[PDB]
Amino acid sequence: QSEAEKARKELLELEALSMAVESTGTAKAEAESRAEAARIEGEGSVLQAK
Amino acid sequence: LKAQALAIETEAELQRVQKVRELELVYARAQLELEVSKAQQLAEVEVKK
Repeated sequence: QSEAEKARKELLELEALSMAVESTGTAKAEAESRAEAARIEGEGSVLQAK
Repeated sequence: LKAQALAIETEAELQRVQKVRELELVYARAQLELEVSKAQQLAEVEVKK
């Protein structure tokens, strides 16, 4: 079980990077889509006010 | 962007408010002139009678 845990430490190291990528991708996508839609609505509202 | 749009609609509002209040000031001045003319003529015929 000591050697099994020595390898399992490395697996748990790699799953950390996988979970980091899988969380930051969802966060970045859902943020940037709403930022782009807000930019479109603002640039529209300038012309609508004119 | 909100600042740009507020600047445009504020300028557009303020020009209309300026023109409306200017013509209203001219018309109120003319009404005042007619008002004091009527007041002094009726006062004059009251005094003379």
